[PDB]
Amino acid sequence: PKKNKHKRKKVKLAVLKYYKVISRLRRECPSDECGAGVFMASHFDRHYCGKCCLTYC
Amino acid sequence: RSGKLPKAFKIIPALSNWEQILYVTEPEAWTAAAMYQATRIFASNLKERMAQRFYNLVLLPRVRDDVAEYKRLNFHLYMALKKALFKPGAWFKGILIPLCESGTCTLREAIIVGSIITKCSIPVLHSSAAMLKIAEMEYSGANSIFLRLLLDKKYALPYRVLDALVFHFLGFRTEKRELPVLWHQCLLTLVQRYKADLATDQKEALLELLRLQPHPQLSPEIRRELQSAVPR
Amino acid sequence: FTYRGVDLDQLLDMSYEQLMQLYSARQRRRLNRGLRRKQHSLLKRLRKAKKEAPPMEKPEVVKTHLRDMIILPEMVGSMVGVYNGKTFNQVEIKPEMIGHYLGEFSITYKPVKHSRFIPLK
Amino acid sequence: SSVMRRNEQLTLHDERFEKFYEQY
Amino acid sequence: AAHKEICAVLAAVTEVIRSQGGKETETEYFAALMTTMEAVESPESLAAVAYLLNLVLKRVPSPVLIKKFSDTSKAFMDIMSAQASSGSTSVLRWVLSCLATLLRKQPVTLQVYHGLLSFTVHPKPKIRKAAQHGVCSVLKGHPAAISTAKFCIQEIEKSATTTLHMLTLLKDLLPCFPEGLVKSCSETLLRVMTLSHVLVTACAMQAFHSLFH
RNA sequence: AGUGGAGCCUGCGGCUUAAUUUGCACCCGGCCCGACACGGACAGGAUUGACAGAUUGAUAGCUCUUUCUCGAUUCCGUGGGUGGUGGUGCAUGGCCGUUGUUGGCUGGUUAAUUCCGAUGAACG
Ligand SMILES: [Zn+2]
Repeated sequence: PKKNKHKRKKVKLAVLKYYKVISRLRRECPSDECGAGVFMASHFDRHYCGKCCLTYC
Repeated sequence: RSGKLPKAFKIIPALSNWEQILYVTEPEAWTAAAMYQATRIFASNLKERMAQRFYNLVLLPRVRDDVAEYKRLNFHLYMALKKALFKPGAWFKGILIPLCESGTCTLREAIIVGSIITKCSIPVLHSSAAMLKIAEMEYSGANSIFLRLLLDKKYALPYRVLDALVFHFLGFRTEKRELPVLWHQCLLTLVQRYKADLATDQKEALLELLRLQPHPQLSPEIRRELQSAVPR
Repeated sequence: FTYRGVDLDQLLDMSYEQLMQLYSARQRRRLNRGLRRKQHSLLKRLRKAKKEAPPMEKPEVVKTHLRDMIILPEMVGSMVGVYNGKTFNQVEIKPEMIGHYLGEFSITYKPVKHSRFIPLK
Repeated sequence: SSVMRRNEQLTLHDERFEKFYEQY
Repeated sequence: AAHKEICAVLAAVTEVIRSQGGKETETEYFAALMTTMEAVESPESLAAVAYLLNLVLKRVPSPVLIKKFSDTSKAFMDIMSAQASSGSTSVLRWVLSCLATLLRKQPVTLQVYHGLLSFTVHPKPKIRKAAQHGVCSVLKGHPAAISTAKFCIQEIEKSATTTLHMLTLLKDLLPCFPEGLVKSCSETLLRVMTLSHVLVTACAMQAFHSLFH
């Protein structure tokens, strides 16, 4: 049980999956501070966003 | 003490009137872990201005209080300052420069902040800005420790910044006060790391300083490093 | 099996407020003083283990540090892994321990297990 | 501001020093 | 920040505001603010105008007070009705203060004094203390001694915490009583000696001390 | 008068166990986090902050799966070579205390000039 340090997974081109060809593959956050570019995390049962917790289930 | 805070505390940067909420939450009565989490959340949500104001109003007075009381920085507060350095603009403009300009900085906080700086990697632009800020203020005893540790961070040094440091050293000819050799150690570090960036008139200025303000032990070493320095 | 002249089937139906007379003094006072929330979460974990287990064998074991929790009459059918200092002793809840605690089934100390000169000259 | 410099052998970055003291 | 100044109500109102229009003192400010007194229950404004009425009226407007004592009497009685129906805090205290100023500077007077004495047994301490100081100033500055003495006798004989307050009233008012009412008050105090409570006994000892001193 | 005889409990020994702390180190678990040089990964992105569900004895991104965000503020290993919120002793500049006389009420609250709440000068 040594103090191992967690390593972040070097995912290959996680950037290049929110756009096609043009539009947004994911939703856009309707928040006031940010939105329309902050991609809306869509997990298999839920959602997860960036800053002010505009979360839908 | 441990676990997680309620998540409503983490939506404070997302609020507009965050100062009233901060005054309601009474930061003077917080614990070290709570302040560490607050600094982590504030540094994880951009907005360098509110982070700088939080460090000016909350973190620095608490650091002053527990250094004056317990004679040592707290463990979780050491982590809080390390997290605050992850946004270096807020940390320099919110903790280091105001405490240097206060004129009452203790040696313990000076050594702690210098060890925190040498623990971390400083950007070259930010390090040069810190050099210029230190070189432009008045002389204090603890400031030489900051300057020496920033100098042995060993970064690239521009023209005007190095010349401002040089004239900060040149501003001591008429001073008849007893001078610490810690200032001479900062000087020796500057010479040892930047002998190739020393021109002529700077070198005879430092030789006439060593003639005017001599030291039995380290001044011969400074004389050796100046006399065996190649330019350009 | 009956407990204080009361069978298990009506014991399950007999409710929380009138548990006082069928118990002893200590757990009566303990229930009168106000039961906490951590053992309620333990009850929730025990029953969550009790739902999705198939009903033709014994369900999955529920483990805890709680040695001082009052055994309810509705505990019949659980498996409790109670801490002792080093390990988890996991025990079957028979109907006969309604008035007992969890501390007496988790012993914290091992039993103790403890030639003459003859002169020749 | 000073009077002398490193004179020759080029420059790399002029450094932006007015983004720190100008905030307050 | 705005109360410690020289121009504030601490010093400027007492000296230069009594001279209404250059002559001290004029009740034209009082005669034009009945709209605040009637059909308006705005908080902290009635209190302010009652404070102004208490502070300005102290500069002895004796013929004016004589000629419009009737108008002030009905005005202050409808004030009593409005404050009894509402139940405020500061307005009643300074209107009892200005009632005290009116009665000290001056049948209708008897009933005004009776109302002022009846609003002394109020459970609120500020109203009761203001009425206490007002009755003390009015009697010591008397034909109304018999009325207040028999009111005190009837208030004891009708009855427990207000007895201490009106015993403080008796302590401050025994010397300014007629001899028969002094005898009646002494008999009433001797009757309430029989109770084993020590606080009323101490209040009666202090009343006897103030009477004999 | 007793103890040493018997029983009860208490201290040293001894014996047991994870410890039977001591003349709370630790038992059993779960947490959290130094530069120098060299060789690697490092914007292809190094790294920071997490919705949820649970592992756990319980929760907690400090954990076990799912990708959302901050982006140089970098993170992996090796040396008997320095070493650092290091610990400790000596000299050291300021600073507290240590070695006579005379004056001078916006607020709520209680029996009560009641409670709390804002609020100065000379002589020897
Ligand atoms: Zn979005």
